[PDB]
Amino acid sequence: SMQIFVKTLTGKTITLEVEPSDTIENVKAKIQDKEGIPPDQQRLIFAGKQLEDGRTLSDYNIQKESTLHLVLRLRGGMQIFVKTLTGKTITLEVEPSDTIENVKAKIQDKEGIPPDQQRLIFAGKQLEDGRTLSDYNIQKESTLHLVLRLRGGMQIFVKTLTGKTITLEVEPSDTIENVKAKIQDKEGIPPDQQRLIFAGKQLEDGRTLSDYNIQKESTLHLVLRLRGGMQIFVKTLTGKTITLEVEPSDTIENVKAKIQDKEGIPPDQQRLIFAGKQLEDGRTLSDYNIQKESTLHLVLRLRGG
Amino acid sequence: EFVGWQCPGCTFINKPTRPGCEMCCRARPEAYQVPASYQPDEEERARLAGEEEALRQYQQRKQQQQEGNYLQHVQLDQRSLVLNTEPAECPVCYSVLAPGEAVVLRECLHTFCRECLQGTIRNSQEAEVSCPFIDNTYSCSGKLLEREIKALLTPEDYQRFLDLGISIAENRSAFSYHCKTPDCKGWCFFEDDVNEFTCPVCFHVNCLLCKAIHEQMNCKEYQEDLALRAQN
Ligand SMILES: [Zn+2]
Ligand SMILES: [Zn+2]
Ligand SMILES: [Zn+2]
Ligand SMILES: [Zn+2]
Ligand SMILES: [Zn+2]
Repeated sequence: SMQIFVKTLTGKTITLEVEPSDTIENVKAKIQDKEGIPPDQQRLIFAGKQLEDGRTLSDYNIQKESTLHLVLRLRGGMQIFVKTLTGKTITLEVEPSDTIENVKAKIQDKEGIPPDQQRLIFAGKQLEDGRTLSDYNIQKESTLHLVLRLRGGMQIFVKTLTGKTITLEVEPSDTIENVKAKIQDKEGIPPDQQRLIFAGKQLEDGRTLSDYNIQKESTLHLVLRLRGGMQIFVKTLTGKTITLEVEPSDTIENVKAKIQDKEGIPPDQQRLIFAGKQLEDGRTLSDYNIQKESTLHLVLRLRGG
Repeated sequence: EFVGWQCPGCTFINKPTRPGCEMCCRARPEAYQVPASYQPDEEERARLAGEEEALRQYQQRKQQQQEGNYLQHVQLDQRSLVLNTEPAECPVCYSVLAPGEAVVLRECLHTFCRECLQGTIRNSQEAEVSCPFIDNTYSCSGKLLEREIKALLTPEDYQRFLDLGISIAENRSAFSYHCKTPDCKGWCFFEDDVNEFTCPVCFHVNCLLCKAIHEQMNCKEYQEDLALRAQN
């Protein structure tokens, strides 16, 4: 008979009296004798590998004063991997019956992350707290993703036309074109049609947050312009109303050419009025903010010859 | 001098590509470097495959958010007025406004009653109606779009709005001439050496020299008749 040592993950050294003819089952039953651990929960590691139950200490060439390493594993448990956006991978021991609630508690125990801040995603779908891993068909060595609720850091808020308020994570160096791209990443709105407004000031891309002195927890307003086919109304003094097809990039010269095609009036005899102003031929419809379903008034110069 | 990484907690030697220890779930120490020499076996290549598919499916999830979110923004161009989705407080009224009973201004994003905006439009002395919002930082310089103004006013008031707009431009030009028929809306711009303006509304011929209508007379006959009828 000989003595060997078993070292636990808690840091305890256990001594056992064993024989070379003892199987790994026998060694696990001795550990159950002393520590009360179920033998089919025990894993014994020697020479850096796991010992199989059917073999003996002699088969693995375990001698006197050899040190075995004990790891506890649920008999019906499995390992899964939760991937963060930071690139860190957490390895959890779970059971197929474990609920998403339990998995969050396991992530808290290991990584100190509160379940408040835990959103788990498997195969593109966010997992609900009452359902189990088997419900989502999460199997051995499956891979899940963990998205944390916040970073703290610096945040700003963007309210939109749909009533949805957006939360963004930026740094004072951030170009407004950058913040427009981060809005584009979360909402899909192309940056060229975004107008970010802080305190009534239109923000221009070149300047950054610190240069507009916009600190954290600010709330901005996102107004959207659009380049696309629109319809405007040109109204004569007689009440005659024609409907035009235009783009915001169209010139006033372009509009007068369209009126000439539809009503035969030459542009040199055309004077267009919008928002109490006469429209200059050089400027565009965007320049006057002439948007959809606007009414332009048409006054003709006096004929003579 | 083994290929794998030994677990500092349980001494199990794990395959290089595994992030956690196969026995005790401990994370692979960050100091360890995976040799490019290592070829993952069937278990590890399967796990890496599932990881790349998890990443693949997560990325297409975020693209569905992007496209799904964007279409709701484009959804709101289907109508002229944008309404409140949450309860709102009118900065002019102080009234509480249930969802769908307040208007969100498109150029400003400030939310108001239909009633106060109606008075703000009817009281605007400028052809461009400002948003009435004022706080201690700024007055808002955004303008109500005519789309929003037409949907906010009765057709009578909307027509009064357009009439004020064209008359604002008319008052601005000193080269304008208005039809002398009472209540007539016709008016024109002075062209050089043109002395008669046939109004397209009343069809009466306005003499631009006398700035009056004397169709049954000439300018001298009208002028002497004018002084004769108006004596002291
Ligand atoms: Zn280990
Ligand atoms: Zn109000
Ligand atoms: Zn405003
Ligand atoms: Zn007239
Ligand atoms: Zn005359």
